[PDB]
Amino acid sequence: AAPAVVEGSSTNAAAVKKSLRDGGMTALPSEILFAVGSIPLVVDKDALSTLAAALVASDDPSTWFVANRELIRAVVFVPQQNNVLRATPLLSVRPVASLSSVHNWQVRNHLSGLHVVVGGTGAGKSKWLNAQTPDVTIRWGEPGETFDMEESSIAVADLTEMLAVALLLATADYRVVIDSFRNLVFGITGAAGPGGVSVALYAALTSLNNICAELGVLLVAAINPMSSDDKVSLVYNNIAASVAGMTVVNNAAVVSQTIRSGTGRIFSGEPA
Amino acid sequence: PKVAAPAVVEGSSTNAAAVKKSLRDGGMTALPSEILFAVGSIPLVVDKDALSTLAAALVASDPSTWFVANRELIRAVVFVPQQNNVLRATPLLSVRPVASLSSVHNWQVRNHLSGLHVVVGGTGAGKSKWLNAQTPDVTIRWGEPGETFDMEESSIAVADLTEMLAVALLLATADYRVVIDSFRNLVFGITGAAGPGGVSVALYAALTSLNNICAELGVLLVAAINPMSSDDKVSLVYNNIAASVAGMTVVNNAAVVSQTIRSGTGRIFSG
Amino acid sequence: VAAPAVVEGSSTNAAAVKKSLRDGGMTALPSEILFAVGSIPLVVDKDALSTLAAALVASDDPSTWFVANRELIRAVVFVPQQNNVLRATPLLSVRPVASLSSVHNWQVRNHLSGLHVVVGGTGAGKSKWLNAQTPDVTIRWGEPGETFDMEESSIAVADLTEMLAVALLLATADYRVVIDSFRNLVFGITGAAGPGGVSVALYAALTSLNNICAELGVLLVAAINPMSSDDKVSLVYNNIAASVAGMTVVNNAAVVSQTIRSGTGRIFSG
Amino acid sequence: VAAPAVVEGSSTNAAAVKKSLRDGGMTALPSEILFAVGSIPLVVDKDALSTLAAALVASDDPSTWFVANRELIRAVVFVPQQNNVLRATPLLSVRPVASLSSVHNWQVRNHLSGLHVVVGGTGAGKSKWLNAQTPDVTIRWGEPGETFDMEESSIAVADLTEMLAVALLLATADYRVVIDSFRNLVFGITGAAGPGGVSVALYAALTSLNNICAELGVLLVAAINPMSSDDKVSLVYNNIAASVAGMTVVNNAAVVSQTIRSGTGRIFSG
Amino acid sequence: VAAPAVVEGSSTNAAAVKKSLRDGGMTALPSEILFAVGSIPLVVDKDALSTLAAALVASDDPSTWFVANRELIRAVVFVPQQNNVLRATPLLSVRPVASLSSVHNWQVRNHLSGLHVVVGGTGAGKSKWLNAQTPDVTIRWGEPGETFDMEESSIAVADLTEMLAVALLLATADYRVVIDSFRNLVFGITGAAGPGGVSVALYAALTSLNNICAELGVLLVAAINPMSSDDKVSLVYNNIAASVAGMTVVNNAAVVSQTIRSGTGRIFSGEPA
Amino acid sequence: VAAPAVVEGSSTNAAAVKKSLRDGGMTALPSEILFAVGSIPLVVDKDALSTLAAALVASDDPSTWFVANRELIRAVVFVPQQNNVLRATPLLSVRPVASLSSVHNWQVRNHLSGLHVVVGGTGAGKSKWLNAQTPDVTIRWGEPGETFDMEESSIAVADLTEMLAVALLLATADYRVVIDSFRNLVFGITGAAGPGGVSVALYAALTSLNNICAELGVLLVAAINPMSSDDKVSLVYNNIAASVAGMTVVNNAAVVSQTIRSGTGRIFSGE
Repeated sequence: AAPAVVEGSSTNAAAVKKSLRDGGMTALPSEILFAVGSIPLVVDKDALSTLAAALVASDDPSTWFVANRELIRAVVFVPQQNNVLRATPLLSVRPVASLSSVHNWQVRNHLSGLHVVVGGTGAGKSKWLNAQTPDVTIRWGEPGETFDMEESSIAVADLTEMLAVALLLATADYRVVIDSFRNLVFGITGAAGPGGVSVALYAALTSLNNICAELGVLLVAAINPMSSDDKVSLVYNNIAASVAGMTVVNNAAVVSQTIRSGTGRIFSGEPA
Repeated sequence: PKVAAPAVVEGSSTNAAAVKKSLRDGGMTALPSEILFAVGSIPLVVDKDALSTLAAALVASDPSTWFVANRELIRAVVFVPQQNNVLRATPLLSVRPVASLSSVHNWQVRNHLSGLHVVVGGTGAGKSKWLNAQTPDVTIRWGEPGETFDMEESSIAVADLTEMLAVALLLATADYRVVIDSFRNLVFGITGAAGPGGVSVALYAALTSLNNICAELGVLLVAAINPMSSDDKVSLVYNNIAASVAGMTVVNNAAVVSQTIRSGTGRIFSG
Repeated sequence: VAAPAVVEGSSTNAAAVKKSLRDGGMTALPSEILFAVGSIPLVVDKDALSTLAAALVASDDPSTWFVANRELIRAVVFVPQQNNVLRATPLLSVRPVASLSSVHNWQVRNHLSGLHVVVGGTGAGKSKWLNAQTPDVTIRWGEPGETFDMEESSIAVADLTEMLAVALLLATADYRVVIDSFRNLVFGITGAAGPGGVSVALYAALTSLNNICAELGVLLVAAINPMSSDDKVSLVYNNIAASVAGMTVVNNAAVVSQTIRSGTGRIFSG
Repeated sequence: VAAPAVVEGSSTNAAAVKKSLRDGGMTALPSEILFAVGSIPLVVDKDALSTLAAALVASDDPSTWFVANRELIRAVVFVPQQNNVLRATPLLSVRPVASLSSVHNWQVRNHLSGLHVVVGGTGAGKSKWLNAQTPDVTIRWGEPGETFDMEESSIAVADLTEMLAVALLLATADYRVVIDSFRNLVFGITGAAGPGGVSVALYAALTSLNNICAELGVLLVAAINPMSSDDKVSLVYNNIAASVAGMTVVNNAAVVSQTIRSGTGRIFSG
Repeated sequence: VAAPAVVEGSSTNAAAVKKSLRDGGMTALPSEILFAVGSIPLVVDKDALSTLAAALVASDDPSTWFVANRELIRAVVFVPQQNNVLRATPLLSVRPVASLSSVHNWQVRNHLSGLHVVVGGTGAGKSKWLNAQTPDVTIRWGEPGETFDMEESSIAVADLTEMLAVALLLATADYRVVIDSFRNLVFGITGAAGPGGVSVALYAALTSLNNICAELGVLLVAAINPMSSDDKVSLVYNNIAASVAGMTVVNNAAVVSQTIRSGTGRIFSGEPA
Repeated sequence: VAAPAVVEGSSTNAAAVKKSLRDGGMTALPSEILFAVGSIPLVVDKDALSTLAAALVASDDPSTWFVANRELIRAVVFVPQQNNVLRATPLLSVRPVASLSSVHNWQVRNHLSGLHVVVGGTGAGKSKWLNAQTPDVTIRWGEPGETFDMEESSIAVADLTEMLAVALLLATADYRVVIDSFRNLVFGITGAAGPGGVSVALYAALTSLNNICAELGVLLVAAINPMSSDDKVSLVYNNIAASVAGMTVVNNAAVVSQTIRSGTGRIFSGE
């Protein structure tokens, strides 16, 4: 059954006993509750692995994908229990890493998690990403362009669809790039850190990173945190401290790169 | 034309029967014709069937007369869905980016993609004067003080965001070159955390959402905008605007300073 | 002419929502125009305005008429009391309108209908310059009482709705009316600031008031001190000029600059 | 004279809303004046004021009278408890008034009714200069206890309503009353800041208090330190002078400058 | 004497509103004083205070007295639970009072009743200077546990109401009581900042606490670090001095300056102005 | 040992308010201690802690024990679900306590019970220095996954209550436990900033956690980067030292300074 969209009562014992999917507080063994800013989210990891295996097994993955877009959307959802995060203050996602879940991205053994590609509007993030020959590009919160006509570009509307689609394809062993996390930068607000960027963005990036790590996948996402010019280095350090990997691009070329690999953390750099 | 009147009574988000209703009826269940989106924290719905039906009646009519007679019916084209907390299942909702070589437009270049083209500049930039020199078919007037220009039959006055967007989408669908003077109320009304230049970053997301709803509907809208950036960060704010829409023209002294367009044959840059 | 409802109207009851704006619902009558200043919803009723302006013309004594009809004029401009009344009209402005047949003799012979603002800092002499333009009536709002208030031609008001109703009634009755001042609009319409630290909601409020005057074919004149930071005065004054039918900058009770949208185009002086 | 309602009044029930402001509704009695200081709604009842001031005059012993009548003075100035009581009166100020028949002997023989504020930073000696003007009573509000509070002529008050009721009663009873001080108004009336980091709502509050005093034909004198940033003190003092009937700047317990709205026009010194 | 209501009282029900402040209503008994610190409403009950302070004076074991009577002590200072309880008293301060009949031997022989604050930055030596003044008891609030908590005459407290009730009981029982410290008041009383960077609500809170002490004829001593920016320390310290009966500025566990409102006038030293 | 209620408890119903904190009311049982971090109310139950710590001691395999008892440990530290539960305890801290009978061998032989924080900026090597102190278990919280998470001696946690319950259970079971890190406390405990732009509520939260550990006679060690502005690092570190039982400043995975509240007085690296 589809996740409930009716708001679940937080004062009724019968409502609260139901699963997160069904508007209650009780997580099923397949459900992982997490948060991005004040937004609660659930990923159904077991439904995710099953849908990805079905996609891989299908006669035509492109046809299967179109035919099952609603089932896929149900993999990541906002649980609708009222005040659902009330029992889990300062909710992050359990940090995990395995030498048995590494990925060929920039280095042969990148840990599972999130790799962000950072730079301003003239950085050439999309150009550099296209040159890394990904299998699919998830297009989110960006203006429509000729690139969207490609079969390998998948358009999504909200955060839950973006995550459901990207996690599905990454689980199915596609190299997934998300263009972009613009709406996360714009939407995840609150107290700013010494760089001028909301600290809830760093916590959100670690939450998304650790959901990818738990699911043994790698997601690559473009992001422009729009730091003030005097604090760019601090903001970029805070982003690197939140995720499995980070590439800074300028003129569609790598300025710096840092990755948490199966054999240790590495750092590279080349001034523009 | 038979179009429903969207509900204005607030719909309950805790009652299963209310939530099961369509977006036009105060619930959460989108009909095949309904597209839910957001501009800032404002939820909106465009109804594709009300749009195609009413655009056909507009084509068959005299826009000024038609819009006066059908003012009540156009509320069905773009409306705020009145379900309580309607965006709760769709956090950070944008509009799916789309483009087609079969939906291109003759504006500045022969093959401008569907979307939004913004004309940018400060108070003395001459945005209105440059726009009038591009000889549009209709100018929608929104959020600006009354001027002699408002007496013209080709100027249609609107009051809120939903009326502005419904009139614009209907005219563009009916093949009119429509210009909006202006998006001042979007600059003033879409608030939140500021990025560079002191401009709310939610404005850039708002522009992308409007751009992509136009792209989905295969139309091009043109709009004047003054983002009121601080003087030291104008170039950065204008770059952020260009990164949000199908096209942007920077005007000064009612002349083009620079122009950038997403066309069917790639990105075009001038100036 | 009846009093608008002050009981809050339910936004979840269909019978309450179907009612007119004056009756606590959402349905505008043909005579009602819903608009907003900041987060404050307002309605002007064109029929209450025309009917009561005729009663004011018949009295030929504004000072006495306004004291006696304090209750009735609430029908002309009021806050509609439907809960969340602006929910169907996001980013609500007022339709821009102008006509060569609704022009006014103020500074130029053919000033468009709308709002003319007189701008300057504390000590600029806005009141003194205004008095020298020999208006017929001065509406006194949000200013400390002074000897000027004893004059029969000074009409005191308390809130925004009374100020606007009195102003629109006097202007419709063909009086040259000046409002001293829009201090409370500067102080009360706040939110995200643009340059100078002035709330951009103030510019939207001035355009909304301007366009209601334009729709009603009247001209209102108001003194305003936006209290911009000293480094951004020129920018704030340009933003104010971009919001209304006309603007006069005063210093030492003399014109520094003036810009007007007239029936024959934009006029700039100084 | 009866106690105002303290139960919150429903804003959605017609029977509750029809009640007077003292009874938790929205309908002002002829004796009630609704006004606001910041977001705080207030009512002054003219009949409770005139009745109780006559009782105070008859006692000829303010210190004793105020202790015995503490409960009754709640009727003079109170917060009306109707829910969302200011909803029909956005940006509510108080009608500016002046009369040559209500002038006062304070610094000049014909000071208009209103509020006179005494300004100065720390160590200015606002209290020392004020005590040298030989007031009849000093109301003590929001200040730490001092040997001065032992004096029979010092009357301690706790909140804004008690301070205003005691002040209006004493002034109506023809006492020269000084308020030490408006510190809690500076601290409590918050919002968007103007120059100097001073909330512009403070200027509107001072004009509202000034105009209530002017309507009631009394003069109140109050010490205030708006705590402006050092670079903008002159601008903040200009904004205060523009908000009230009179203002004195003190240093070393001496007058540095003074400006008053008098029955014969504005008077300026230094 | 009994613990106050913790059930929230209705503000729309006439019967609930008619009840005393301790019983969840709005009607102050003659023994109740309503005041506020920031947005926190508080009530001190003079009868619970006088009754329990007399019991503390008579106690053969004061340390056990505080633990044994912890439930009754909630009656002395409490948050009244009427909904929107401050609605009829906007900008509520506490009536300023002073008496030559209620003076105290602290730094000077005739300190007025009120609050004396000891001010200084992190590492100023406020605790060390206070301990050198040989107080009878130290209330420990919002500070990390230290050897002091086991070795000296001290009483550990958890929240603002317990801190104030314990302080008022000890001072009424004629103890020289010091509070280490008011850091949770500095951290918790927020809002619009003064030209100093410090919330002006902190100054109003200090005057409210000062005047409750003055009304009850007691003197409380408290350490405070307002955490002013370095360029505005002098302004913040002046605003604090203008809010209370006395203030001592300490640096390197020594008096830098002191100002006190005494029964015979202001007594001060080391002042830069 | 039963699960605390997650249904929100009424604050206007006398029967609901009379219930224990675990059961959604306001009445603390003799075993319950109510405290707060920021606006977050918390309860530690001393009987759930001693009962489950005894079960953990008996298992002698923390990783396996924590997987099997994940539901039970919710009784040790939980958010009480009574509505407005902190309403009778404004500015709630935790009673400061110390005892010569509850000292710990950490850096010095007699460190008082409480919290010891390890501070340093990005690249300071806090985790590396901590690992070199050979702790028995490292709790991993609010940090990106790393090769270190593969170790059996690393236990991953998700929220503040799980982090504190796991830490208190391990310390009560006589494990030297280190927490990597308090990054989510730095991000999550917001409000008015003091010097360096650090929220002063962070200092109060560190004292509350310190004093809960002191009351329970345990020592917890945690890494923290308070992310002060560069000009006020020294002041922020002094404010942190003033809030807890001990603090170590690390740079290049080496001690630059250390201060500890010991059973025999304050110990400083300045000596």
